[PDB]
Amino acid sequence: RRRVIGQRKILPDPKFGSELLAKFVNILMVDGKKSTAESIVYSALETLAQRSGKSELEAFEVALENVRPTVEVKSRRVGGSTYQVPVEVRPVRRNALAMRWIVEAARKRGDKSMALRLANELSDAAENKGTAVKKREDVHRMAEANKAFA
Amino acid sequence: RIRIRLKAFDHRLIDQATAEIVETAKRTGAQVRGPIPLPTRKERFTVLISPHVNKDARDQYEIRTHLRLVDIVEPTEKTVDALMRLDLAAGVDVQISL
Amino acid sequence: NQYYGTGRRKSSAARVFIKPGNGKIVINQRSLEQYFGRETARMVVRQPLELVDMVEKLDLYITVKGGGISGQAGAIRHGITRALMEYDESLRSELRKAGFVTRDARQVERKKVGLRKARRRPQFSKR
Amino acid sequence: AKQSMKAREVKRVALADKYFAKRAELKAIISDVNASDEDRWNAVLKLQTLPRDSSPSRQRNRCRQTGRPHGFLRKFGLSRIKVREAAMRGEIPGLKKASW
Amino acid sequence: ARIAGINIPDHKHAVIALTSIYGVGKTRSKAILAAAGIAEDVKISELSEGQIDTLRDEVAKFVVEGDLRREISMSIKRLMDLGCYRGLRHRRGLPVRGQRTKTNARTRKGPRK
Amino acid sequence: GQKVHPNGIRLGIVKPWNSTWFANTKEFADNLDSDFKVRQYLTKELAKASVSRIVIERPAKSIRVTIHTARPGIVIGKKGEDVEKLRKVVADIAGVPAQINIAEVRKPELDAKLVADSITSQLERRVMFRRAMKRAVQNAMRLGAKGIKVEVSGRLGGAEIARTEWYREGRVPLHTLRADIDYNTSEAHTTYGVIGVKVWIFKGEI
RNA sequence: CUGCAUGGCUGUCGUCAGCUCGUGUUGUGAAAUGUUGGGUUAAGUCCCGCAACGAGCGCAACCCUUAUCCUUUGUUGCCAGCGGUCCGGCCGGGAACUCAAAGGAGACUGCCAGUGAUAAACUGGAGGAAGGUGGGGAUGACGUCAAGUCAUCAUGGCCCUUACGACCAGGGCUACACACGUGCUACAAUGGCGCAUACAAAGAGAAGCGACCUCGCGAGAGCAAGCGGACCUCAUAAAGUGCGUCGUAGUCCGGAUUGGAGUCUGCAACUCGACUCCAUGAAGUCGGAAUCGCUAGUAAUCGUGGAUCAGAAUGCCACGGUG
RNA sequence: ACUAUGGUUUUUAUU
Repeated sequence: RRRVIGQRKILPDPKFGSELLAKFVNILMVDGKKSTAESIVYSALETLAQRSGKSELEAFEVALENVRPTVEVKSRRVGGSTYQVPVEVRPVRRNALAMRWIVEAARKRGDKSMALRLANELSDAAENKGTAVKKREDVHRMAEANKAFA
Repeated sequence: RIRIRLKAFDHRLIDQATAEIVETAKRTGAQVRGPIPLPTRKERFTVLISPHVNKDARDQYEIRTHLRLVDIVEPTEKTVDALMRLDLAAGVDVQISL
Repeated sequence: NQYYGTGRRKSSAARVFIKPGNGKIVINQRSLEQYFGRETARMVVRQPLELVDMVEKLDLYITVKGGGISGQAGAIRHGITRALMEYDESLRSELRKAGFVTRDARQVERKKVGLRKARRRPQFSKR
Repeated sequence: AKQSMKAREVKRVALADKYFAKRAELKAIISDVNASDEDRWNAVLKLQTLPRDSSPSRQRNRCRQTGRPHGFLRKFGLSRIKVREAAMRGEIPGLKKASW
Repeated sequence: ARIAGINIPDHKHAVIALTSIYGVGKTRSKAILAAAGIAEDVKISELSEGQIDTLRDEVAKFVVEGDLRREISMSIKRLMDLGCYRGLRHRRGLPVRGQRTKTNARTRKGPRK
Repeated sequence: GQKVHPNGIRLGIVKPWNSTWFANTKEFADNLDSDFKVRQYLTKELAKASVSRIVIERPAKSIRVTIHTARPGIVIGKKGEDVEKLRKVVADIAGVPAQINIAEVRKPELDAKLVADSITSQLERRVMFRRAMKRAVQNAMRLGAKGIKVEVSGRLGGAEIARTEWYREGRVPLHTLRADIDYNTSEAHTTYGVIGVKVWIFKGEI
C-alpha cells in the first residue's frame, strides 16, 4: 500500500532491429534457462516457413497485429460482491499483452513440441477458435455485452 | 634470521603487541623489515536458542582469529633474547623456531 | 601509453588494459568474439566498445577469474569503461550517460535461518 | 546425570594409562583371521573378551558440568545448552554475537 | 503385440525386449545379443531380420517363470510349514524387508476406493 | 518473555574475554575445562572475599589472575605467605606455576557485584528488603550513579507470592549500546526457595 | 509428580510505536491534558498548534557486514615496471594490480524544480561510486497468549527407596483397523542418457583428508607424499553448450516389491544399519472440493560443503551457477 | 461502497 516503483527501459537488438527480442526472451522463460529461450525464440517460423510472408526479420512481430488486444478484465471486490470490468489496454502494456497472448498454446495443447503448437496456433490467428483462445476471445464478450461503464 | 609468530583474537591488540616488538627490534638491530598484515580468519555459527523446541530459530555468532609474523632480518639473535625479557601487551601467543 | 580499469560483479573481478593503435581482443588468452560464443551476456562486453567502433582503432587485453560467466561479463563492462574513459576523455561523459561507469550492485543474498531455499519461505496452510 | 556414569568416565581416563600398552595389542591378536582350526589363545580368550569399555563405541564427550549425554560440538568443546551462559560470561575466547 | 514373450508392448528397445516376461535380467538382456551378433540399437516390433527368433531357447534353458519363482523361493523351502519370520511372511501376502504399514501399503493389498 | 544478559549482550562492542589461552581444537574441551576448573574454585574461595570481578589469563605453561576486592587485607597476609598458599593451590589445579594480582576497589558501593552483596547478605539475614534496597539505590546515587534499578524475584519475605519489585531511580537505558550498564544476578536460598536479586547501574554514556 | 507453587532461562504480536515520571490545569473520581488534532514520516519521526511545560525508556543512531575514491604497505594470495632467464611468480624483487591490511576522504535532502503551511516532507531533476531508510543483517521497550522449561541448573511441597533404582545378559521406542502434513522423484521433448567441454564459491581435514600407484566389476583394501593452514589432500562443481538418440510407447524412462553375492563398523547387524554389484519386477500418461512462496540477483532450479558420530540421514545449517 | 443468506465454540487457579 505504500511501496512505489516503475518499469525498466530496454533497448532494440543490434541484429533484429526490434524491441520484441529484448523482452520476449524473458517470456515463456523458466528455471533461469535463457539459453533454452534463445533456442526456441521464433523457432515456429521454420514450421511456418511456407506461411511466413516477406522478411523473416519481422515475420513474428507482424503476428501481434492479428493478436490485436483491445481490453483486459480486472476483477475486485467492493463490500461482499466481486465485480468484473473490461478496460481498454494501456499505451505500452497493449504490446505486453499481445506478447503474452501469443504463447498461450506453446505447451497446453496436444500437438507436441513448442514450435508445432505455436505454428498451428499462429495459423488460427485470424478467427481465433477451439482450444487455447479462451483468454483472448472470452475477454471480448464482456466488452460487447456491456458498453456503459464507470 | 627468523619469524616471530604472534597470534591473537583482536586487531588493536596484535598491533599494540607488534608496536613493542618493532621498537625492541630497533633497540637491538637499528632497523626493521616492517609490516606483514595477512588475510584475517573468520568463522560463523548458528546456535539454537531453545534446548529442545524451536528448530527454526538460530542466533548468528562469529569467532575471528589474527596472525602476525614480524620477520627479523638481522642474524644477531639480540631481539630473540630481548623478546624473552619484554613486557608485552596481554592476550597473545609468541613462538620462535630457527 | 597503456590505460587500465578494474571491474566487479557478484564477487567476480576483471582486470582490463587498453592501448592506442588497432589490434587484439583478448580474454584469458582467448578471443572476445569466441569466449562469449553463445552466452546470454555476450553483448554486455560490447556496449562500450561499440561506442568507439571496435577492432578498427585500439588494442584490448582482459584477465578475469572466479564466479559466473555473466558475472565476469558484467565486471568486464566496468573494466573496459574505466580504461576507455581515460583513453578518450571526450567519451567520459558519454559513458556516464550510458551508465556503464557505475559499480554493479547485483551482489548475491545469503540463506536465512528457518528457510531452506535462499529466501523462499517454507509453506504453511493451516493450524 | 548419574553418579555411576561419571565414575566409569573417570576410570576410562585411567584405562588409557594401563590398556593401550599391551591389552589393545592382545585385542588385535585375538581379532586376527590368518589361522584356521588351530589353537593359540584357548586359555586366554576369556581373559580378553572380559574388557569392554575399551571399545570405540558407546562413548560421547558429555558435558563436564552437567554430565549431559548429547549436545556436544567439537568447535566449542562445550555442550550446546551451556554456550549461551558462557558467551554472556565471556568464558570462551574470540566468541561474539554479531549477525552479517 | 506379444512378439518377445508374454508382455504386450508393440515397439520396444532391443537391449531390454526380454524384460518383464520372467526369464532375463537387465544386463543379460544385452549380453544375450552380443553372443549371437544381434544388434543392440533400434526398437523392434516384429520377427524380422533374425533379431529375436534366434533367442527362444537361450532364454528357456535357465530358470524361467515358475522355475525362477521356485528358485527365489529356496529362501523359504525350510519354512513351508514353520512360520519363523520369512515363513509366515510368505504363507500370507506380507512384507519381509520392513514395511511402514501406517502409510505406503496400497501396493501390498489393493488400491484405495 | 525477557531475553539476554544486560552486560553479556555488550561483549559485541569489541570487548576482551575473561580468559585468553591458545590450544589446537583437538584439546579444546579440556583446555576450556581447565578454565572452568580454576574459575569455579577461585569464585568458590572468593565468595566472601569482597571481590567485584575476576579475570583469568593463561600464557604458555603459565597462569596469571587479576582479582578486584574492596578489602585486599582478607586475601593477602603474613609477609605475603597467606596468598603464597593460594598461589600453591591454584597451581595444583592449573597444572602450571601461577601469578596472583590483587587490585583494590574504590567506591565499592557503586559496583554491581558489591551492591548485590549489600542486598543478598541482608536478604539472607531476613532484613526488610524494600528498605535495604531503597538505601542501596539512594547510596549509589550519592556515591556516583546517574541511574539505578535493583529488582527482587520470588518468595518476597517468605510469602506465597512470586512477581518482582524494584522502584527505579534516575535513567537506565535498555537498548543503547553507548550506555555501559554495570550488572549482577544473585541467589540467597535460605530454606524455602532460591530468592533471587538483579541489579543495573548507569554512570553516564561512553 | 506439580512451571497455573517458584528463582533462572527461552518464545509471540513486532521490531508494532508504543509505556511512563515530574510539574501546571481539569474531574467528586476512575482518568484525561500531555501521548489527541493538523501537515508529514519508516516511526510518540519531523514540523505546526492548543492549558499544557518538560523529562525518562522504546523508536533513529551507537553493534555486524558491504559498496568507492585517494595514499602507503604485504604472507604460502598478486605480477604493471626492473635484474636473472628455457622462459615459469620460477629465482632476485616489487608492493602497480585482482586480493589483503592500515592511513585518509565521501552523503548532508547539501544543490536545482514543483508540490506543501515560504515548515517538515514527497516526487521529479542535477552532480556522485553511493540519495532521500544506500544494499543486507544484531538489537524487543510497556503489553498479550497465566506461551513454554521441575528435562540443564537451583528449589518449596508431593512420591518411590524389602523400589519404578542401576550393575549385568537382554526387550520396546522404525508395532497400524487411515488419512493428512513434511521431504522427494518420475509422468519428460522447453526432456533424459552417454561422451566431450565452458564458468565456481564456501568449508572441513594428525587413530584426519588421503594424492601417485596397485588390487577388488565396486563398495573397499594396501604401499605411501604433504598439511595443521592461502602448502597437500576431499575435488576436473553440476545445471549450460555441442553430437548422437528417443518421438504416447503405461517409454532408453521410472523403479515400490524382492532373491542372491560382496564391502564396512562392532563384543554382536536378521529384526529396526550403511555401501556396492548382479537378477526380477507393480505403480506413474496429469491429477477433486482446494492451497502456497517471492517485489530482484529475490521466485525459479541444479550443483558443493558443515555439524552430530563405532557404524548410517533424504531432517538441520552453509556457499556458488543461470536467472 | 451493498454479495443472496446461516447457527454454535466446556471449565478453572496472580493469591
